[PDB]
Amino acid sequence: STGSATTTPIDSLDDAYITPVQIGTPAQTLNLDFDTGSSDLWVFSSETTASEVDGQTIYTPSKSTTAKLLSGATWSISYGDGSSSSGDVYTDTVSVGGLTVTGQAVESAKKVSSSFTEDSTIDGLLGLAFSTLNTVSPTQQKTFFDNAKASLDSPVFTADLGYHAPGTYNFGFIDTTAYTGSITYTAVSTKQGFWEWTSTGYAVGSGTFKSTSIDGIADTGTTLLYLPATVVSAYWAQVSGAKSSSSVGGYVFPCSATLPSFTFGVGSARIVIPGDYIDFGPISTGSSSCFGGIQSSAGIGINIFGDVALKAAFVVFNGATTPTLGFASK
Repeated sequence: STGSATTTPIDSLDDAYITPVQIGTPAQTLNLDFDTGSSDLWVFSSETTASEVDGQTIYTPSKSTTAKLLSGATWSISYGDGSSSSGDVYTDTVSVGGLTVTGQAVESAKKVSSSFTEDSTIDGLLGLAFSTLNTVSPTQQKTFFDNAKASLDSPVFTADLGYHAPGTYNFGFIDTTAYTGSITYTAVSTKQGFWEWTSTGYAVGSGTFKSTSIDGIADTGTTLLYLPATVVSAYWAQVSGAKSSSSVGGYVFPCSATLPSFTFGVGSARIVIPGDYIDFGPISTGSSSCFGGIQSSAGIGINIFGDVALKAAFVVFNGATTPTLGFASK
């Protein structure tokens, strides 16, 4: 089997991407944030604290003839940005882009933090990291990909995020029309539960390539590119007036600037992030100070190849017995 779904930015900055997902019978369609940096599929629901729902579409298990309470199971998660959610668990039928999993753990939110409530466009998350990170207790549950893997034509999914535009998540096949040149594959460590790999280095604009190992995760659920402070300093030094602001919470730059591109290495291959991708606009409405899309990972504990990086490429998440990652230009 295969599946193919379109993923759409939630706003003009590509702050996140939502993908429609069919849950239950009859289908309830929710727009979920496909997150290769976590491993829970959780949704706003009929069980969510009423004061914590503000415009999201909710999953109502009682209206699904295929929903079954997973007795005794609970979940609770906190993300790197400080947001959180928790609740109980059902199993139900979940389809993505024509690909169907029966008995998928659907985690129903009883509580969500303000950042989720405040984002009306995201109805939940669909985790695509390794199932070892799934928070369901006392019986850990598998991701959608993990459940579908054996039935897929090929045990892979791919991420093709758009810049200021829709893109695609495919399951079970590699669309050879969706990228240019060849896909370069690189090793993955699953030891932290992430799609963790090592970039071979970087360049700033038309500058020379610096060969250096940068360990990080391919994370569709993070907006920006988080890299070591040395790398990030070298980038923003090429932007007149750019500075790191503790009050804002990272590098800002004059909105009048033209940003240089940023290249990262995948083995011997190179992915170029155009400068435009690194502009996340005024820090506040009407400001001439703009927020940078490349930020320091110091204090995060890990480097994150977030959407800023990933949207510049066609990315293969290969879930073979020995997982790997593939990157192509597009």
